[PDB]
Amino acid sequence: VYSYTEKKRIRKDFGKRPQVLDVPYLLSIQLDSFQKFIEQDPEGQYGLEAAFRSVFPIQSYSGNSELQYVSYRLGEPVFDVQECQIRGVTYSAPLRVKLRLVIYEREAPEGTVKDIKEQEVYMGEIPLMTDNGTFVINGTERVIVSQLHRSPGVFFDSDKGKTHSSGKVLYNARIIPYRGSWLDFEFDPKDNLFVRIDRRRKLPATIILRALNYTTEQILDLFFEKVIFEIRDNKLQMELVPERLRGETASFDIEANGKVYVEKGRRITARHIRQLEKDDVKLIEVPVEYIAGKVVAKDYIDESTGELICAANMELSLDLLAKLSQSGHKRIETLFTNDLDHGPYISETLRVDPTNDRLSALVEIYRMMRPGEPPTREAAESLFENLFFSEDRYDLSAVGRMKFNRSLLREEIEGSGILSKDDIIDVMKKLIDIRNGKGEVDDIDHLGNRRIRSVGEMAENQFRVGLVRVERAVKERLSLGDLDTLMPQDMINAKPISAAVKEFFGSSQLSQFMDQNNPLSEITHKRRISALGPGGLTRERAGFEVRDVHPTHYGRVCPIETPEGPNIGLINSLSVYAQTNEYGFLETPYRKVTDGVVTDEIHYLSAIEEGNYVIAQANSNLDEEGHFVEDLVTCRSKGESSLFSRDQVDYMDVSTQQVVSVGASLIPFLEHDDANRALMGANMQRQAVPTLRADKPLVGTGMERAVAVDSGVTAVAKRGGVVQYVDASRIVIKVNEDEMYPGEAGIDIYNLTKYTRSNQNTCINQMPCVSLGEPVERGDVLADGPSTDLGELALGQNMRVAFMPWNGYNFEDSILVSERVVQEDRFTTIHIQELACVSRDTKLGPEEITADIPNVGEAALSKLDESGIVYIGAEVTGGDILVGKVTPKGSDVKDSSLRVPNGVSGTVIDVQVFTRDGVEDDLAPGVLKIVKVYLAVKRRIQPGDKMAGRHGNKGVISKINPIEDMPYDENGTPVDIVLNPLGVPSRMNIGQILETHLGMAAKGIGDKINAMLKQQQEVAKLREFIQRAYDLGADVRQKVDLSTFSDEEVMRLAENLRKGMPIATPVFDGAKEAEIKELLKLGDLPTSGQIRLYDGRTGEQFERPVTVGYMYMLKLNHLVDDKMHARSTGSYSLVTQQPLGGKAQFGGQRFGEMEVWALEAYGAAYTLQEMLTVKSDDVNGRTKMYKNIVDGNHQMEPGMPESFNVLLKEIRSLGINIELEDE
Amino acid sequence: EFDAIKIALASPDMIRSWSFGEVKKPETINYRTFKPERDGLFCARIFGPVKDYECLCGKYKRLKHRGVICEKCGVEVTQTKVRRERMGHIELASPTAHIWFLKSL
DNA sequence: TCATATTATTACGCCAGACAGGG
DNA sequence: CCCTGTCTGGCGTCCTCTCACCTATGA
RNA sequence: UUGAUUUGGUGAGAGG
Ligand SMILES: [Zn+2]
Repeated sequence: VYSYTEKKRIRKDFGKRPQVLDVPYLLSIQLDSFQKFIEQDPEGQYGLEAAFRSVFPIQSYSGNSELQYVSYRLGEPVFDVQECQIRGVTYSAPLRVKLRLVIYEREAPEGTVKDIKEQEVYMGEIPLMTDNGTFVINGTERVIVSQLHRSPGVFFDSDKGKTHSSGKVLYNARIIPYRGSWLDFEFDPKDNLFVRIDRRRKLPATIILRALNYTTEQILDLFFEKVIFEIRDNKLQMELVPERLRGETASFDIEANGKVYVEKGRRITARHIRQLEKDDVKLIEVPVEYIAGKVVAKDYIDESTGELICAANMELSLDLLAKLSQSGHKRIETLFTNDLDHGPYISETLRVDPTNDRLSALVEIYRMMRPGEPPTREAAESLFENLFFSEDRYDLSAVGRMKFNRSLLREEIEGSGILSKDDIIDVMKKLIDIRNGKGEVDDIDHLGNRRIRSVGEMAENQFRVGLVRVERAVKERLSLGDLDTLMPQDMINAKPISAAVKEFFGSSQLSQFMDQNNPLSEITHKRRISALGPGGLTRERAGFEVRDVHPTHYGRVCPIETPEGPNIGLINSLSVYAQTNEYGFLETPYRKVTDGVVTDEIHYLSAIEEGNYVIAQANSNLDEEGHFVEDLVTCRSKGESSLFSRDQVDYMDVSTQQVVSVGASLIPFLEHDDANRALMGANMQRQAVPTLRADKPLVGTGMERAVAVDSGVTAVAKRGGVVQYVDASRIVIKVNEDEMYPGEAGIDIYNLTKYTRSNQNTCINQMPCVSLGEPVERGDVLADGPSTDLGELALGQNMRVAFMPWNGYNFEDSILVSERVVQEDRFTTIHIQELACVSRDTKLGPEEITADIPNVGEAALSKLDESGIVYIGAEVTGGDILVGKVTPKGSDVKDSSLRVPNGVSGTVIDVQVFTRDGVEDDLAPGVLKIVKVYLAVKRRIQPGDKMAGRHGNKGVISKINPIEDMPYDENGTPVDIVLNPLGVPSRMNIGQILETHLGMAAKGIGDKINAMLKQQQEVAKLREFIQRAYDLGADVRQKVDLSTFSDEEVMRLAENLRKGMPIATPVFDGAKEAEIKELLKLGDLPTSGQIRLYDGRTGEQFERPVTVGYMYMLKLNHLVDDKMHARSTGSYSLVTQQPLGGKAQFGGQRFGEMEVWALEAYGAAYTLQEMLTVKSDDVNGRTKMYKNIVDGNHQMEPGMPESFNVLLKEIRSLGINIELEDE
Repeated sequence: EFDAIKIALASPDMIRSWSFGEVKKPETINYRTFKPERDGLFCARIFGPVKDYECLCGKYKRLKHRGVICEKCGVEVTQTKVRRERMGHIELASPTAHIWFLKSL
């Protein structure tokens, strides 16, 4: 069964693997994030309720009044989205917050408040999201791009090689909170443990232990195990568990029980450990040279004399043993400092420590954190107890506590947001364990260690900034509060919240202007994962590994769609099936595989879960039950693609599109292209302009439907039914009764957005693709947007392309185009320019909007009214007048009248005017005369434009040939576009050839149907040929149910197929070559894909037959009459005497540094002298040169450049006396 | 025209010889009209007239007496590019050592 | 409108060059 | 007193095109 | 004597 615009033109779908999970809604990141931000969600998480339950109830410092919270709300926007874009306002909503002030008496923690008051106060306006995932910030339509940042929670990083210049590794450990102070632990090459807070000075780390009220003995209890020396009959014997001797040299005689176990000289093996455990050896008598290097654990005091024997962490000598033996402390606890495993790092750090108690530890930490200003008991204790341990200024979130408990192998995952003693001690213990050998480091590119921020999280953080500023203001007003003469808007202020949230949505590194020239480009700018932004890395610094693809990107981030240039791999784009985890990580679908039978249930995993399991490959042959047809299958275990058994796997990939994104899964024959050319192909495919006549890719992938629907450029029907079709203004849909509400009788009236400006000056336009009185279903499309054709996605157009060299006109990457491409207007795109004119009151009275234009004669009053402003629609070009806008006293009158820029033509499509109340409306103040004029240039195609296919084959269209000179085959049809075969062996993008052959076969079927329907046959022969065309070959998913198309839906389908039968070649499970040959045999075309072609010039055959087919070629928006520029003489800058830069400023070319070196490389001394003195800077030289040229005397009078005298005055404006010496 | 470029230190007599007037007031411009400040950073007497051969305030609107300076204007009378070569000097109350000769490493 | 004058983040990678510490 | 970690400064590609956004205070 | 403001500076994106 199919829907009714699905039976219009059903695309022949190759593809063998049955898909189990349909594609999710492609804008779900933006929409789910912002629906989390604004939603009335009780239990508090997450949203605006989390912000209000953190900041409220505010109580002042015993001021006996406590403003509390009830509920919030967002009213209607005063401006709907269209008139909001037209006017220039934000698309926002007012945030109505109920606030309940209760005010206490004296001595009421428990007492009832003396008075209440409550009102629905107004704080800020928050910008709502449009239904397509965009904002409208100040007239322009912007997009917040989801960030990719390091997760909160501990990270054990190594930095193995570069420091110390000696090959000795370090090991640092960063506890990254979501909000607050950063705590890092780090070794130094003396093997001492150092703490630093917020990248400040370096403190030896155990001082933080001494700041947590730990004595030295408790610290040595934590990080060391005790070895017991018992004072006995002679020589102070030792308790010896045999584990401690692992891998060391026997220094003494190891004997017990009257038996010599191990003699001196040999190392202790594990067999000797087994001998000591079998022989039950604990107590052995040691020599006095064994204790002469060990370190005491706890303190001991001489009992009778009443003084100290030794402090804790003191090494022992023989006379120290003579001190402690004669006193009466029989047990001696020593620190086992194994050189192999259990290193003495804490103990040597305690030897570095200049402190002894808790108070001096806090004084040293306070002198680290805030220097100069004195360290007193209260101040240092408040500092250190609010560094990590208060809920205000330090908060590992739920993500942070999950990562923090997971990296320490804790059992639980939910806990308190602050740290504790035990958490810092566990981070130090795991760091020491990593130094000892057990456990390993973490990598930072691993996407289980890399969280995503999105729109709701970022706006919530900015809103929390605004709320803590307004609670400091409420605490300000309340202690100065007199009652009862205030109601809660003398306390609260709507200004800081609105200021902060408009600061983020207007001027941030991620709230950025939407790439809007294409439905693909909208839908792939909204699905973007940037590594940049606040708190993340920068473009010009890092690095090599964060720019590189890591094995956790499989199914989360597209491997091949990343922009080339200065930021590669920082601006990653999200995969097709990848959702976002509850904590913000990237979870991708897999199919749960209990045993041999691969089950059709799906189950989502992130990269810290994908490592443990064994996950299969998407295309592994399984037949009729889910059993893998082989006994061994390629899977990947822990980021390592390896071959495993038939019955070991726990998950399988869902579908074979899932590695790549929605930009680079629209490329058919992706698997035959190179990776580089797929990258260039996807990045150029974002850049296509919408043509005037949208044209249905013959070789698509079937993902065109989901992109063209899910990006909101087409008018998808909300409720199904029939149609009334007034449509000149709006589609009117009568609703079927089952989908129709009992009250609100109701018929749906869709607004078509006609010719208007996009963000890239292209033309967004919707056209109805349903007739009058025609059934439509829910979810069906009604109006085709820009670059769409019956709900599919038509960026460029499909043209007949020959691969051959043609007389040099397609030399490096150029492209030679017939005249049939430019006669049919089949790339003639439509651009729209907005031009503003204002008549602000700068000085000497206000400016004026009158046709009575001066000096200039009846060449002003022309495309305007009888007395002012461009009339409505003519063919205006360059140098015309649109809005007469000139003042008197500015003879002394002048011409600021906004005219048409140089080089452009067009038709005035629209004139908007919300001018200074007097022009003879709704807008803001200040600005007076506000006249916006919308031109619409129609640019065709010309030598110099840029076209490209989908595979990375760039081209600048070189010659626009006549129809006659084209290479025609023996049937008579010219070929449209000639490309060059030499690009194909080097640039290994062989997929454009299979697209060429399969598009040739598609139009072969289209020509066959066009013959069977033009030379008109009764519909039995058409339905037989359509059935043969839709069966065609191997086991596929489509077949068709064609005998249920009522003898008319066969004919309407065959009316929509006579331009070529559309073929879906999916991404990695595409059409094989034998099916291309078999489809080329169904059409009457030659099997090789190659036709003999004659030459239009000479009429004689090209030897060695050439390839002709249909490639889907796109017109990119790098048009040549936006790049052509020239300057002889005009205006310059102010500070310098050199010319201005750019095209919108009529400026000249920067003759840079390497061009000066290139002229020095020749003998061009005079060319360089005029290149930097006369042509550029020296004012007397250039006026004398212009007069010398127009007299007919090519001679320069050089002089000295002005910018060098600017250099002299800037150097001389220091204390520097730079001069110019003798004649 | 000229051989080598010589660089040396700037004596206070040399800086007073470069100068054309002490810049006292920090007031940049009027900002509500179009006129500058007399006598602030952007002065008239210390540097020159904004307009070419015009007293900014009011006298000499032809080409006869280029130079006269009335008391109502406290303005020189030369070219529009004359201010680009003229520099002012600030009489620093308290001596301040140069940062280029104190932190050059 | 017309003078008043500066605070609560961290996440590069060498590579010279100068400096207090110690055998 | 001659090695020495350690700290501080000083580099880090040219050319071009499009867009938006710009200090608070205040009797 | 016959006319006028971006360069300034930031941020984001793009081309070769
Ligand atoms: Zn004068």
